[PDB]
Amino acid sequence: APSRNGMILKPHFHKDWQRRVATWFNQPARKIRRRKARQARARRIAPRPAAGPIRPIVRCPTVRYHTKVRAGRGFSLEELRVAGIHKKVARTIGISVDPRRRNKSTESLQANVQRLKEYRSKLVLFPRKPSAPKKGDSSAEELKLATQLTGPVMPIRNVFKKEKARVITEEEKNFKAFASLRMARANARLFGIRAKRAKEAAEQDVEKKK
Amino acid sequence: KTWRRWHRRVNTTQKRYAICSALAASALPALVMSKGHRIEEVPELPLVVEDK
Amino acid sequence: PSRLRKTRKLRGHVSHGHGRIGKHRKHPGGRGNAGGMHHHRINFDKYHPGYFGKVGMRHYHLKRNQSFCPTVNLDKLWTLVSEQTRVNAAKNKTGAAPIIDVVRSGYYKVLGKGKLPKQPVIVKAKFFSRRAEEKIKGVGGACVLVA
Amino acid sequence: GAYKYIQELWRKKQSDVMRFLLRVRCWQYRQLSALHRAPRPTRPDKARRLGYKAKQGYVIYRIRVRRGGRKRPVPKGATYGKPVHHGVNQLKFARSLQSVAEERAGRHCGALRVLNSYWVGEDSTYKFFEVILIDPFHKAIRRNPDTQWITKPVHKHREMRGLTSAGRKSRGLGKGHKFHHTIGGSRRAAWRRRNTLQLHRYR
Amino acid sequence: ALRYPMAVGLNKGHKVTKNVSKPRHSRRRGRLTKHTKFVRDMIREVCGFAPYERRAMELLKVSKDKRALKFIKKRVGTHIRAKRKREELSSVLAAMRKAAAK
RNA sequence: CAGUAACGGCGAGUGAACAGGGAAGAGCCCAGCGCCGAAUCCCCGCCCCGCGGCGGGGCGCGGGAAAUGUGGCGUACGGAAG
RNA sequence: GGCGCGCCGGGCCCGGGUCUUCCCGGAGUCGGGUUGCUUGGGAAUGCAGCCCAAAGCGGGUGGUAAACUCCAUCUAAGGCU
RNA sequence: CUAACACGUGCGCGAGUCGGGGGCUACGAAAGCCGCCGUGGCGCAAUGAAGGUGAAGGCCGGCGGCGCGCCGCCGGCCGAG
Ligand SMILES: [Mg+2]
Ligand SMILES: [Mg+2]
Ligand SMILES: [Mg+2]
Ligand SMILES: [Mg+2]
Ligand SMILES: [Mg+2]
Ligand SMILES: [Mg+2]
Ligand SMILES: [Mg+2]
Ligand SMILES: [Mg+2]
Ligand SMILES: [Mg+2]
Ligand SMILES: [Mg+2]
Ligand SMILES: [Mg+2]
Ligand SMILES: [Mg+2]
Ligand SMILES: [Mg+2]
Ligand SMILES: [Mg+2]
Ligand SMILES: [Mg+2]
Ligand SMILES: [Mg+2]
Ligand SMILES: [Mg+2]
Ligand SMILES: [Mg+2]
Ligand SMILES: [Mg+2]
Ligand SMILES: [Mg+2]
Ligand SMILES: [Mg+2]
Ligand SMILES: [Mg+2]
Ligand SMILES: [Mg+2]
Ligand SMILES: [Mg+2]
Ligand SMILES: [Mg+2]
Ligand SMILES: [Mg+2]
Repeated sequence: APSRNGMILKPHFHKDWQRRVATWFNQPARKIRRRKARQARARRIAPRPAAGPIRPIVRCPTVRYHTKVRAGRGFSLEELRVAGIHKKVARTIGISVDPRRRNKSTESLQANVQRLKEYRSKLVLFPRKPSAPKKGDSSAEELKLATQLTGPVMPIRNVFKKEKARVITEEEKNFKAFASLRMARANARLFGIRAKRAKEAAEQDVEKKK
Repeated sequence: KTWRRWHRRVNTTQKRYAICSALAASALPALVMSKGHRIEEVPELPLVVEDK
Repeated sequence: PSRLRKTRKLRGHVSHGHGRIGKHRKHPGGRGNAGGMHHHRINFDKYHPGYFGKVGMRHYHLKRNQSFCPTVNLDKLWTLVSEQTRVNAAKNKTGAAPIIDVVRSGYYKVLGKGKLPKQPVIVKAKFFSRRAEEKIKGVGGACVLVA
Repeated sequence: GAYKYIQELWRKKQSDVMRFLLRVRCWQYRQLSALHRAPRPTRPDKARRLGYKAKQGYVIYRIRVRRGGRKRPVPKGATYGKPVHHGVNQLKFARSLQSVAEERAGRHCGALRVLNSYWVGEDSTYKFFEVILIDPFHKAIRRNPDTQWITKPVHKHREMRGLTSAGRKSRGLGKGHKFHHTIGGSRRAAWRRRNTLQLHRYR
Repeated sequence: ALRYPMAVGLNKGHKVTKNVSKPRHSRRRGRLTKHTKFVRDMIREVCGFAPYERRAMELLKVSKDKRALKFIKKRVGTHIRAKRKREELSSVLAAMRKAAAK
């Protein structure tokens, strides 16, 4: 029995919902439990980065978000083999790898290779046995100046290149942008049937000549 | 039931308004004695003590 | 607060604000939105026209991210970029137009509603209205596309 | 190797060689009883694909499930209720005959653990299956670090939680857009995550 | 003229230099090996042919290709598998004709 | 995202996912294709040690399993050999 | 009990780059027809019974049935965490 | 009592607004803090089944176009009933 005026609406309470209800009174209990587990892990991996391994520059998919840059799953192994880091040694020294990611581009691959080299310049690899150092190893006086960094290792900024204020050329002020958009729409929409009618006109001209 | 709406969330800006009003009223002598603190021998009631 | 609510004033009144003739029965008109075309048709046609029936093409796996194209108007175009750029554009005797990338602010399309102040621009966008690009031409300034 | 040849041989089931072999094995398995121990696999390649290794402790049964659908176990007609649920005899069971064949031998040998199972023969009224099982307390598998995962108490009766290869395939389980209604652990975990109210503290 | 990169059009999208990577090794699954071909043709000469396949061969001998296509499509499912089974049976009849002529 | 796309005497009602932000974060192993004199495994007997999670080593012309395939390399990120 | 060190004994004698030559895959299963259940999944999302039942530049997916035709994308019908 | 909606009222901010999810530091499971945690919600734009499109104009000078005294295109001016 609806009254005078208002939304007619569909509450999804026709099922037995009181039996299946999630009360969140352990919300601060979990917000204490997670940070206790996180402090324990950050003490357990004692000089290592507290956030974990390093994760690559990625673009988002799906037109709404492709302007932005995220942290990805892991460094692609094409991006590793041209950085000089072996696919098994990367995960040991702290480089996340996933083999599933392709590399469609070249700019992203060069950015991730530069990121791996800039990381490899910054890690302080301790000796696997503390008394005798080896060749793939850092110096003794750098070992005292190591500490855990907090937050993600080399945090991903979304930086924008600012253009300076140009002077408008006469060539740019004749660019009819709306009509160019609309002409591109119509050409992309009609491109197949243009070619089909060109095809049938070609064989009908063959019919008229032969 | 347990899922009574126990909690209330307040906007951050008026949470800040409230403590600014509390601090600013803790500097007036009439608004402290009317709260009840027997204060009449205090040197000055916006009362700052040595950092030691 | 039940201390402020109506039931504290309705103690002693033997019908509790629902009447003696028509008692407060449980569901006299059916539950929910019942009786759309039968006995509440007068309500659903005096207050919710168009509620019954199908119209339009069914589009199955719709994705709200393919059709993402937010808009901005020309009277708030200059609100994208800080005030120092347009002040220096008003002070510049060279004719150097400031460059405004609307996608960096987060709007793909530029539509033209308002009056745009008379100093040049390089507005780069992903789409343009017809009136928006000709307002940019009328102030004198370029419409750069970007994908 | 011979296993590629016998794999491509068992692929040609409509041929006369494998047709003769299937009908002779089906005669023999139909004469023999319902759940008996085979001493060695009939499909030595397929057993190796599914997990069998000829060592001490893996035990192969061939069992027959009686072929057909599932009529509703109800007195005479008389499924009481609305005309939706009046169906009796054209109903089909949610799991498969191979999964039923796994769990019948897994229940007949409660000490052992069903690894996997495969197909040996069929006729109009039976299907036959060789379910292969592992004795989880034998030292030829409890000292082998890549098959001692099944000796752990988590994997008791995989056949009846539906964790085998033929018990899995009735759970609607997989990645994709085809399997949206089982994200979470199961089609019950999906339903349970969807039909709750997350009533927060603040709201 | 100006050719700006456009979000719509025939050559829509942002201009990015596509690198040329060697293909991943999962993509070759099912590319026919010499050893696998040598196994499969031997298994076919051991076993023979299915009954529906030899009846489709009997349809192809008398040059009624269309109902042979319809028969193979009804027996195996999709039309693509139908045409593939047709061209393989046409190849085995072409081998049988040249073997019975030579 | 979303009470959305969708479903529904399109009536009542039902109703996900992708993307993005977080919590966490870890990857791997066979069968096959092969190559190594079955190079592999279980049990009992004796001796030494330890033995209230029956294990480590040595000796058995002692018994079995296994070529109807055990182990080592090797698995889609390719891999093996020279 | 844990993180710490020393000793005996036992196992293991192990890696990378370039070039050349070889090798590579899970079948009454995929899929198709039909029937019933289920799903938001709509000319059939998933599951199952029966019948047909494969292929290897193949197969699946690409949310409207189908034919031609290019692209993109993973590698099922085995297993652990 | 919980949820949704509608309107009226009081409060903070205001073309913005909000941390509710996460994180950082006895009472306190509170309170504070984040801002390259505004992802996201609502709002700032509507309309169309959809492809889509997407929210003032006016004046001057030149160039029966002549049997747009009405401008196609530019330079200047007023400017948002
Ligand atoms: Mg009323
Ligand atoms: Mg009264
Ligand atoms: Mg009343
Ligand atoms: Mg009365
Ligand atoms: Mg009444
Ligand atoms: Mg009355
Ligand atoms: Mg009532
Ligand atoms: Mg009526
Ligand atoms: Mg009913
Ligand atoms: Mg598992
Ligand atoms: Mg299946
Ligand atoms: Mg109706
Ligand atoms: Mg339902
Ligand atoms: Mg997501
Ligand atoms: Mg985190
Ligand atoms: Mg191995
Ligand atoms: Mg082997
Ligand atoms: Mg049912
Ligand atoms: Mg059921
Ligand atoms: Mg239903
Ligand atoms: Mg389509
Ligand atoms: Mg697999
Ligand atoms: Mg798998
Ligand atoms: Mg009302
Ligand atoms: Mg109000
Ligand atoms: Mg909304």
